[PDB]
Amino acid sequence: SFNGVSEAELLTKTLPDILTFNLDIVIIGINPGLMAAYKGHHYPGPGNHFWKCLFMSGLSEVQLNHMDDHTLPGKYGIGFTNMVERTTPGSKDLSSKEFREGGRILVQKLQKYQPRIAVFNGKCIYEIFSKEVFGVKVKNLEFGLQPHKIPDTETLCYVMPSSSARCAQFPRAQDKVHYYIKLKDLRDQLKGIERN
DNA sequence: CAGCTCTGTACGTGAGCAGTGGACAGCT
DNA sequence: AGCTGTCCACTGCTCAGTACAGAGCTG
Ligand SMILES: O=c1[nH]cc(CO)c(=O)[nH]1
Repeated sequence: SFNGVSEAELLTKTLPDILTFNLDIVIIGINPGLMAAYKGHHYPGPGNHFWKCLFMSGLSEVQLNHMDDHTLPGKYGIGFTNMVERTTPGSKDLSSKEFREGGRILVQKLQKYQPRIAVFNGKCIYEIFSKEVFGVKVKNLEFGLQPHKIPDTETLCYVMPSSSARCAQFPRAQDKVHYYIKLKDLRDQLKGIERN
């Protein structure tokens, strides 16, 4: 029990999006974990690498935590949402129909607020997104920038290893910070390309 | 064959948990 | 000196996607 709160109550709770217009980066998670539904803030996981990586990469220049997520769009130009809204312990608990439904809601949200870069916090969710939205399944899907903008916009697609610490192939935040740094570089290259 | 899809399986860190016990002050 | 309770350092866990092999297919 999370301070008295049963796991049953948490499964029903949802995590509110934090979206505005003219954002640079929208961090797209998979779906709310237990701690996320409890706190009502994005990536509150004590082990989760998201915030540490936001700092080590200098995307935030100050060590923030989940409580500051609502202050991100104004200050740092970063917004939050997920592929699937339903709260589950994580990943494998969701169905294919749920993910693709989420993708529809997601691609819809993306072409509304249209940020500069749609950041997929997880390879898995982009595999589903790419196949559904772009009708394309590539043998060797790689991290980083993707060949397709979300339809009818100029929003780019950028994929990173999931900030979850369950990922054994990237054991530490140091092992993931590289993709955040190139995300920051991508952002800067886009701001400059526009300012020209 | 060879390719394609889907399922299951295995894998490293480090934060936080309960349990354990050593240090130690306040007693009698 | 012996007793004893609290405190706390430290223990030994557990647990928060991805790559890939192979099986069941199809071409
Ligand atoms: O990739 C991720 N990691 C963690 C979460 C939530 O805790 C999420 O939604 N997506």
